[PDB]
Amino acid sequence: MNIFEMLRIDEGLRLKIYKDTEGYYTIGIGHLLTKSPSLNAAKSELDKAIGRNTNGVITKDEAEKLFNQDVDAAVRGILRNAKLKPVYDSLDAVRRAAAINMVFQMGETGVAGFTNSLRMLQQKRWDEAAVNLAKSRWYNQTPNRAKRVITTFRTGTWDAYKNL
Repeated sequence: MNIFEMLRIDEGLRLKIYKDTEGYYTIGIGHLLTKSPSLNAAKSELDKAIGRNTNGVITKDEAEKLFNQDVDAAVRGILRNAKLKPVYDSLDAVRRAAAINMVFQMGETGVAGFTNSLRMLQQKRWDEAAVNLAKSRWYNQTPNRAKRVITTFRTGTWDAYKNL
């Protein structure tokens, strides 16, 4: 298991434009295109992302290319953020993966829940951190996905992803 396999489990893979859990146009492995309700606007973003005039449809290779870019962007975002970087630096590699997930193209709710856990996480108060995140808005919206990520923070193991 690793961050790529982890997010592949949590986001799935779809090669045609679809709507994410918040109703936003998305493609591939959870690549958010736009928050606009316009499918045309979504298609425009897709073409710009891929570098060709698509039919709202991409290849698996293209989906994986975007995915790698998005994983990079998440790590970049963490390292450039004054609040996230020290917590990330303080974590082991398994828990780092959980952080990458929480900031992987999530709503505001994902950022807020993880941001509230930052303190307890840096202190390595794992059960307390887990509870804090469990009571977030993120968890309310996606108990299943959030539970897996929280279990990863709580245990520093891949146990929540091993049956998957």
